[PDB]
Amino acid sequence: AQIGPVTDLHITNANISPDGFSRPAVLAGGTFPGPTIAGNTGDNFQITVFNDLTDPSMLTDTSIHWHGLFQKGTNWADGPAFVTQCPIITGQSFDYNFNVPGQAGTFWYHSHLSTQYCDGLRGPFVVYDPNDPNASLYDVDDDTTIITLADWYHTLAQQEPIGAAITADATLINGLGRSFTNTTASPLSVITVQSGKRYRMRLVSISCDPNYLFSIDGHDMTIIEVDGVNSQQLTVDQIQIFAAQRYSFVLNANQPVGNYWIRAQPNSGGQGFDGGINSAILRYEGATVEDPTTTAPTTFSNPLVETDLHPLADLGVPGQPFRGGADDPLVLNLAFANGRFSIDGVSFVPPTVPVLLQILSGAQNAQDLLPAGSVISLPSNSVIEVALPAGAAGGPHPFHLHGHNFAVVQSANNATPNYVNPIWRDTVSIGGTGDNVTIRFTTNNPGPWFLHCHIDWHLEAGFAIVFAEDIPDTASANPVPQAWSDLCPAYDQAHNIST
Ligand SMILES: *[C@@H]1O[C@H](CO)[C@@H](O[C@@H]2O[C@H](CO)[C@@H](O)[C@H](O)[C@H]2NC(C)=O)[C@H](O)[C@H]1NC(C)=O
Ligand SMILES: *[C@@H]1O[C@H](CO)[C@@H](O[C@@H]2O[C@H](CO)[C@@H](O)[C@H](O)[C@H]2NC(C)=O)[C@H](O)[C@H]1NC(C)=O
Ligand SMILES: [Cu+2]
Ligand SMILES: [Cu+2]
Ligand SMILES: [Cu+2]
Ligand SMILES: [Cu+2]
Ligand code: NA
Repeated sequence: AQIGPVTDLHITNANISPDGFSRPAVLAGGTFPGPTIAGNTGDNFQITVFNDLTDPSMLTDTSIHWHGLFQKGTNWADGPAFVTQCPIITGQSFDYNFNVPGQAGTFWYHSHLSTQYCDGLRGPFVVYDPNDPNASLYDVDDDTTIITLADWYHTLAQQEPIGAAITADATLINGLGRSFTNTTASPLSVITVQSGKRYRMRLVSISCDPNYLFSIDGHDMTIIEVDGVNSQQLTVDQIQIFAAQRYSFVLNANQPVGNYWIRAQPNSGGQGFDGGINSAILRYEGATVEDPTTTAPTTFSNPLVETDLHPLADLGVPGQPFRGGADDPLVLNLAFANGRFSIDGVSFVPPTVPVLLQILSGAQNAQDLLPAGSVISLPSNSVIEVALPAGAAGGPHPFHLHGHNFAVVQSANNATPNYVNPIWRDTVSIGGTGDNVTIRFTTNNPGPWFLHCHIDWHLEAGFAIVFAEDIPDTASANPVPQAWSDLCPAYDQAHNIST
């Protein structure tokens, strides 16, 4: 069952074996992935998170981010540790009480403390639209049509060297899959469809690192949503999905009744499908209960290309139709050396006092904010452009901005900008050497918003900055509850920190 929009959520440690190998984990709702949190557009969500963690090897503190939800007027509920809150300590709970006006689509939730989400705290978050403009394109849209793609590690995250190229041990599709080494024939996930019906498949990358080449043998996929943003229909036979991205696609169950492989090939770790790695099963009602015998093509003739996507609504692009044509045009210098990433020459290391609390206590320019050089102020009611030129090691880097979605004016692997009708989204691959992926948005949401690579190992190694949007209005726009004000005193007392 789905839970929400008002629900408790317990965070616990438990052993799990999603690929046949047992290890301890950090779980929401006792499962991997966690339960789907759901509601309708405009609803009040009140997710009371109970931190019941006791195993220090995966951290006993926690904090949860609601990925892609704008949090307008509720910056304190966004979740990134040391940006918008101190962590919740064990044996305590915290009500994330916010609203989702003007958003409907496919999201997710995850730990936003250190690399803790890798250890298991990740699940889907769906905001349905009772008047969805795409409703007539499918028959079925429910918990059975959500498809999660996850990387899974045998080594615990806090034992991964910082700045290292860290590689997974299994791909999990809906929580199940087979290990790349010592492969055992452990259970594969089954997605069941009825011949003749059309399904809204909600494809969610809950990855900590790899991107996946996703396809379904014999089937094609009609994209209708990108990171929460409704799209024009685009039919493809393969989707390359980067960490934290989401797509909805229509699956027409129009092939002969049978079993078909679902494939998710990561860019690192095990290559291919030997032993049923990187695989799940699409089963038609009435098919024999057996593994598929289908083949992938050698090459995919209609892969997703990001410039082919366009919004369903007339969203346009803010600003003027040329590079630098914005009120506040930025170019970030994105680099890596010696195990650490930097942005504009500064490697991100989380501050002792969360950025939001520094601002509520009176610090009101970005040079007064800690970490020094890691906070850039943005002016209010202004068009912002951010160029993100690639080349830093460990690519392709999927950059994500909190508090906002953005027009993708220039995409990976294509030097031509689009100032007319690009897709809007919240997480974007910045591509390869020489690319100049560029995003635009308007600043109508006061508060400190994290900008970072969503490969969690890279974030841990410093690949982040904070946009302090409209510092002067942050306090009036974001009144804080007493329970939020209590978090830093409790955390600092528990950890013997003076501040
Ligand atoms: C990416 O595009 C940005 C503009 O959005 C380029 O920025 C210019 O960089 C040069 C130096 O390289 C400066 O003289 C300008 O002030 C910058 N802003 C402009 C022209 O609007 C940046 O060079 C591009 N990077 C790559 C790798 O192509
Ligand atoms: C490279 O990106 C550009 C810009 O998004 C794409 O150019 C558009 O192509 C569409 C489809 O033919 C035309 O309707 C638009 O007028 C083009 N816009 C511009 C500004 O040129 C281009 O198709 C992409 N290249 C590839 C190989 O997909
Ligand atoms: Cu996220
Ligand atoms: Cu986010
Ligand atoms: Cu990265
Ligand atoms: Cu983040
Ligand atoms: Na415009």
